[PDB]
Amino acid sequence: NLLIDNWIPVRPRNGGKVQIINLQSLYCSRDQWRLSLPRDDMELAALALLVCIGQIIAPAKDDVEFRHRIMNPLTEDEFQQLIAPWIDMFYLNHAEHPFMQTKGVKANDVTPMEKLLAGVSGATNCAFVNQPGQGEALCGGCTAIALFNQANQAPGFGGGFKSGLRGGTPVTTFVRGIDLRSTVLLNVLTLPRLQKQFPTENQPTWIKPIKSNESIPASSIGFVRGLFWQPAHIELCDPIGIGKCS
RNA sequence: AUAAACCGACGGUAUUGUUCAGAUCCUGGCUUGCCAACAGGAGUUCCCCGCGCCAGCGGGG
Repeated sequence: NLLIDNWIPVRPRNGGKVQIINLQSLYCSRDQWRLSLPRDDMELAALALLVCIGQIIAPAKDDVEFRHRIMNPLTEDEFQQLIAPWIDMFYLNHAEHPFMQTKGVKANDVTPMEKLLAGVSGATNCAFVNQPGQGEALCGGCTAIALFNQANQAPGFGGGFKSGLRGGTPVTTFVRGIDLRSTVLLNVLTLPRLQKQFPTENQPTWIKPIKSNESIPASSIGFVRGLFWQPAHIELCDPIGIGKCS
């Protein structure tokens, strides 16, 4: 679960070794973190995920509170309160509503993980210029990040596959902070602006599925359904045991 | 053994056809190259040779 267990790849703001923390450790400490992945595009995909998460779990009621939470980390009790009604929507492996997935996908073959690795494959020259086996075994964090990247920044897999709400390959622009905690909070719209931004079906595509060949008025989409939009029918396979993430 | 390694930008293709540079036109007038002068001096020629009066005369290279 993205709200509970460790999955966030960080290292100290000016420190060294990578450690995998959880959302609570990020929101409830004056520790300075910065995202750390081998790819800048995945670091951005991760931040986008974090921001979209913090957008639904803790919009400030006003600018006064907005400035307060930035300078002051929440307490673990406040955090648990806020994440409580959302735990149900952030499960990777889940019975009826897997995170950004769709149970019951009819496919003759199993798609390799490289197809979510945005650029490792996609062109006829990729197999010649890129290193093989980058997607043989992806950890939980990278998998979610990759899924979120495909739905937002990357183009569709091919014919019959749709792209995100902003279209194919949009430019994402976030306000930069001093550390990871501040940056995430800095990009969360306060409740008033949130209402002015979105004046609907406010349930995800993996809980309230999209109907085939249906026409959807853009105004009929809730902000959480849109932020976590999944234009593609994707279903993860059963994972494997302990080892290095490729 | 380095965003490295392995690794063609490739294949075909007339720039062609036409066209006086042409008519007229002194380079022209003047102007010593000039003064002096034995082609004479100087016997080296290195050999072989034959005949002398020892001075010098000959034939071969």
